[PDB]
Amino acid sequence: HSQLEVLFQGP
Amino acid sequence: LAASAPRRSSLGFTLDLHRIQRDYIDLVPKHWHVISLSLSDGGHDLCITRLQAGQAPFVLRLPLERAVFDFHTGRAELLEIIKEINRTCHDSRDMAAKGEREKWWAEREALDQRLKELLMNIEHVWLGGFRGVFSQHGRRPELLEKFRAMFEGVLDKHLPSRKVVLDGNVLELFIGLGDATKSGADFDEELTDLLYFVVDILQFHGERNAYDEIDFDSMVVETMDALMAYHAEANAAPSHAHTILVLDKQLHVFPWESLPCLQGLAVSRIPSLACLRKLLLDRRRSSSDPRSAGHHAPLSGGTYILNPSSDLLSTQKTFESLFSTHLHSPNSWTRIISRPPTEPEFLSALTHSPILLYFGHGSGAQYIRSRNIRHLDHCRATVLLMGCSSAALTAKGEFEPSGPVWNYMLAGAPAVVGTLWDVTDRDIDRFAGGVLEGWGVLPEGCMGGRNGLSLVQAVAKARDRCRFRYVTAAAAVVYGIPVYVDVDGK
Repeated sequence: HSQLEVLFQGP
Repeated sequence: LAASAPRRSSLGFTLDLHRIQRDYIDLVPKHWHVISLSLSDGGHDLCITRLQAGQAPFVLRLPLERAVFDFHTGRAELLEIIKEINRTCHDSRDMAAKGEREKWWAEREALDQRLKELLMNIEHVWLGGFRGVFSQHGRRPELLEKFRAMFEGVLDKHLPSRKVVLDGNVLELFIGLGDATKSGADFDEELTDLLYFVVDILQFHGERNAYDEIDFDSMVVETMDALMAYHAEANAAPSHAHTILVLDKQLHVFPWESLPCLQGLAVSRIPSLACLRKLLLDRRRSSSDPRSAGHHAPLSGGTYILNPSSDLLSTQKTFESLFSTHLHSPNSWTRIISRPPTEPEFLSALTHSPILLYFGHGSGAQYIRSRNIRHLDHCRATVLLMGCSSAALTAKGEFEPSGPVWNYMLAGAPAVVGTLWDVTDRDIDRFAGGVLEGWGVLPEGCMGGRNGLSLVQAVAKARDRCRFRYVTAAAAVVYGIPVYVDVDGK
């Protein structure tokens, strides 16, 4: 969940 | 067990990925795929994740310089082009007053060519032989297993080998290069790029092979013949595919949809998987089939806001009678023309209209506060913001959580069409008319029966209508999911 963070931006 | 990358597979990462697949991606219609684009912390690599219901996730990390034209350089050139484009839009009236409409037009033609070239270079250098990750081709296991047998043969013949087995997703990159049987098709550089990749995956997973001891050029010829066999068979016996992009904060400014390999294909963006999932669970079914996967918006009861500040005369002239005849008269649309909409009018349209057409300056944020779009129980409207820089990127080209598009998405708008930079009234109106015809809001032939493309398909096709594919049409993007017009719906 670092390269996956792009999938969970914003609220 | 099959290798897909030249690096260690981390168990925590893979678990997280499989949880995301289960709880988000397995809700996504199987003919749609989700692709995320982000940069590595270093800035050296483009990180691509491809996700699809019923498919193994594919994670790709592409060093942009593997073969100067690094990310910094590409982004800088893009922003300079955008700045120059924006200036041509503001100086339109002025140039006309000076009697220099021709030089003005020539400047725009030159910028169109410059942006085309930049996108060609991104696809050629950054993506290279990996452009197939964006392919919308239908997966065909029987054909793929044949290609696998031939490709494993190529490896046996030219590697030593004189053991590591590839994931199908790696082989799909080869297939995704396009139809190898096309007259004049040349995949040599692309294949080289992918063969290096395969040797690297093998090398990392314990099958070593020196680059100088491999005859890559022979491997290229035989792999291409194998792809010709694949595509000959695929073409002989012949989807509503849609791509949804998730982009890191600094990548929204790039017109990905206008890359050669995405041109004309149905591509939208979504701010996050959370937003995607919300929109999917809110989908309205048709009044009455791959189309059943989309949201269905009734044609009846929309709102149009046409020339609110009164200075967009050309735009009003283009659409006023068409909208009267086809929308206001037979389909109960609300008409707001050459006057500003009040904030209550704007909110009421978002709440009650299945479709909102906005033909004015910008995003309309001058007429409605962001915070009231968030207080909305539900934003029912699919929203077309046909205006300059209506996506509202920052001066540095960043996509902010406080911008209009994020606010609509969070409020639950099924889709929002907007522009990444400034566009002329005449040329964005060509695009907008194309969208409305392809989508089925207007009858075919209006602008010159009724079509029924998804909004996303209609956006991709309507890019054809602009005088300038890059200076104008590449600005246009859609955030959200496929929406279909339900002509008899209520």
